[PDB]
Amino acid sequence: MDVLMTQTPLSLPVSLGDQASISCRSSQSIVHSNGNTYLEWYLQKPGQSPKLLIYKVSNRFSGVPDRFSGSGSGTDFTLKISRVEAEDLGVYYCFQGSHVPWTFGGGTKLEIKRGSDYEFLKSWTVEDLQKRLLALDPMMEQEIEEIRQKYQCKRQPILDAIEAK
Amino acid sequence: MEVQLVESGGGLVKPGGSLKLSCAASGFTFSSYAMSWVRQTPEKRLEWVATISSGGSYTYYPDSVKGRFTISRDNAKNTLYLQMSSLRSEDTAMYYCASAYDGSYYFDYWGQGTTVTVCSGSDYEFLKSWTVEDLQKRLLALDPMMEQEIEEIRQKYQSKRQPILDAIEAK
Repeated sequence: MDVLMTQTPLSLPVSLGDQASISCRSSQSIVHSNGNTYLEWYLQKPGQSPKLLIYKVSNRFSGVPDRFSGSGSGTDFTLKISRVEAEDLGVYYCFQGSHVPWTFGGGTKLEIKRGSDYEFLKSWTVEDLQKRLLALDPMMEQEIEEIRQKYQCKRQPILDAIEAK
Repeated sequence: MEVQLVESGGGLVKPGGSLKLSCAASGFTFSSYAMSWVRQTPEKRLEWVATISSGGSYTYYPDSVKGRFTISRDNAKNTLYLQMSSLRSEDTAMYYCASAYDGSYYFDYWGQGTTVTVCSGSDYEFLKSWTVEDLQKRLLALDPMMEQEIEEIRQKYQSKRQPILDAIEAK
């Protein structure tokens, strides 16, 4: 029976500077046969590839800032960010590599609480505003390529029937 | 050099079809590390696909792909491969190649990904009875169909960009 990794919440609206805590619960214990617990945390920015943040429950990957903290035992694991910066906004995934099949959690999206206004941007540094602007292009390019692939599923059956008739 | 993983070989595939992915590795000693494939579905669910030991003797698969997918590596060409066969609709995903640090952590560097799109088998059966003029007509109405939705994505992101640009200007 496969281990399921369950994350809470699915969406975590925060403000810059807030404390954040993400839950990861496994459906079974996840202690590898060699005694280590291969609980990992990954961060993905939309349209980009995931990156390793935390390994073996609590160890920070090289280059990960001090504000990230991973903890837990048994079936309940937590990723904590003491002070959320703009570079931390994204989707966090947990992962167990203790029991085959190795499984990911469903993801928790750390995002800004915006409302229906854009005045929350007024307090951001120009550096952080630039970061937010640049993060929009990978999202756009992925949506366009999803349209490009979707219209390949539409043309190919047509071109096949034309070449066969 | 910094570590680089470059996946290729993705594309369009018919149900029950086959496709082989490659991943060109540079910037590290490829042969010293286990390597894996991980896919991200259109729902943005991450799924581990396959792992292979540093020298290729040991392979690991989840039951969803075992017997259908084969992971392999050529350490002299610094290349990882994923042979996919008997493809299903659930196999549509972006496929990532990632290195490991054996014993410590699973996916420490990831490539850019390559998209594999498994079309629906229902279209092929449906248009088999279609005339050549009716087939060629729908094919033509598809390019402006596409370029319209692509423009609407650009406009959407132009509107997302302006408040950020405006905030920068107001400093």
